[PDB]
Amino acid sequence: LPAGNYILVGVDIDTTGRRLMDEIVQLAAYTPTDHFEQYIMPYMNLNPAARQRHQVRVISIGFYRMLKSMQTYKIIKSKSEIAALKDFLNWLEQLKTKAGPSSDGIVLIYHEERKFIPYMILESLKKYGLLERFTASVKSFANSINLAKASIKNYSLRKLSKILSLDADSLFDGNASVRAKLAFDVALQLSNSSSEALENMFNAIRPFAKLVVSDVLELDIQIFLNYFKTTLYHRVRAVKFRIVLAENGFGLDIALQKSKDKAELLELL
Amino acid sequence: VELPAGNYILVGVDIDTTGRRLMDEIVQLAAYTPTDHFEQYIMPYMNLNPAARQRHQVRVISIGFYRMLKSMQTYKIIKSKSEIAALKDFLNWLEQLKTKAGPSSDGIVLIYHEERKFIPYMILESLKKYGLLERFTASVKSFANSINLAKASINYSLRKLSKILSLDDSLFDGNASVRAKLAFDVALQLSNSSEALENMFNAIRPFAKLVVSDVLELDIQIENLERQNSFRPVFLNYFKTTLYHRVRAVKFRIVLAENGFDLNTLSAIWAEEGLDIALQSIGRLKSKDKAELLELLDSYF
Repeated sequence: LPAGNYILVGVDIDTTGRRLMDEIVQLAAYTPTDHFEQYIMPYMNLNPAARQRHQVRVISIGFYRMLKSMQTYKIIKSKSEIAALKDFLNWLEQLKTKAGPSSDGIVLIYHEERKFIPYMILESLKKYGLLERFTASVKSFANSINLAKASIKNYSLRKLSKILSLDADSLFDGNASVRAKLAFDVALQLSNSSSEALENMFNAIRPFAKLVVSDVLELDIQIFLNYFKTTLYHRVRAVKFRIVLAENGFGLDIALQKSKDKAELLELL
Repeated sequence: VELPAGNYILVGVDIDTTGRRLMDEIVQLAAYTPTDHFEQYIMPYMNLNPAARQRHQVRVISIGFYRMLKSMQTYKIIKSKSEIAALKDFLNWLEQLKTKAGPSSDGIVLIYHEERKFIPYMILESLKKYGLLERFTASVKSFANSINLAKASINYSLRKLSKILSLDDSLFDGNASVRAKLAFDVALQLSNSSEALENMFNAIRPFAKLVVSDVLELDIQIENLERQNSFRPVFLNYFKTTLYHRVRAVKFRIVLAENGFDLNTLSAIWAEEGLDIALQSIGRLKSKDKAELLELLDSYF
């Protein structure tokens, strides 16, 4: 990443799962001067692990689906994914505009062990053909988990929070808006240890900064055993079984409703 | 008559939806010509109201936590796509259709058939969501309601016309692909009472609206809807009595809005006692206040 006058924004997302084929439920961004968050209505419902992590679930009142916070048991207002991304893109542009012509874009800062957040956001932008507009405002993604390891993998955003006393019973780390802020605050105090303090932060984040194009490239690349030995009839079907299961993201009988052999072989374990 | 003369391709078109309001979703998109046809089911974010399930014999189910479409005729899962993907499929189909007509063709006229204008508005609003509307107008030049021919040649619903023209059956007219073909064939027969398509075009041309015209109408329909989407009629009696009711009236209209609850949304839920759950999930609404809202919302129906 080349040097210059960049804006720093912490980002994180709540999702229905940890796979690329899963969906975004919340998109959150933070700066000390401005913050953005929007809940998004997903196609699918949240699995048990997703409801546990974000404490949000989809409920149905007949035809009407809605997000409900498990904390307050109240309704979360939400938008479509496309609608929220436009709101996100409009918000990012205001940030760059507010910095003047001198600003050379925005650097999004996230904090996680496995690279996932940037891929999901980019995959959704490439979904609706909004990547070009995004490139105008944002110039790089940068993982901040590296600074922790450098100044101390197995450095959870929750653990660091306790160290710097940023943790609060009032703040739930399952919410993306909290993690976006904590990603920033953690990256702020460690980069240092007002205006001047931020200057130190860019320089500390530069090494781990990656160009958007680099991720878009890494995104594309990221995007029945016993049967293969016996005979041809079995071999063709196993490849069919491996492909069909993989596409759908892999009650057993109901989904299939021939395929019982898959169920018996799936019953086999 | 605003459609200029030219070498246009006639394509019948229709859609399946979760409802009959502009804020609803397209479940299936269908387009027909005698030589080529297009159909694609689309997963909605919400579900289908009982009317939609009844009309199209399609519904959403939940296997585990995944949602997916299901046929109420065959009881088999209906493979579907995202809307943006189905539209990119549509445009490609419309574009290769225009290519096969040579450089002489001046574009495509989409033919739909209905008494209440709806189809063109929905398809445009969907294209608008993704900025695909500019690309759409490269292949398509007009939407045209062919119901006008029926009034002249003989309400005149596409089902009523199917029976009068003996076009009816095994084909279920709750499927968009069927109605697309029927819209096309109805108009073609009436226009004739190569040479066959010339008569068809000459007949629909007077009712063929330019895309721009319908986009302008769409914005008016949207504006009229959002004006029509008010709680003012429900809280009319609150303003006549006193200030106490006046303030609480506005207070109620506010709470509902913060939770994405419109009158059409709440009206729909009652039609499909369910209000209680809808009102219970509302935050910053006190228990005693809820009882009043339910009483008020159960009334007015």
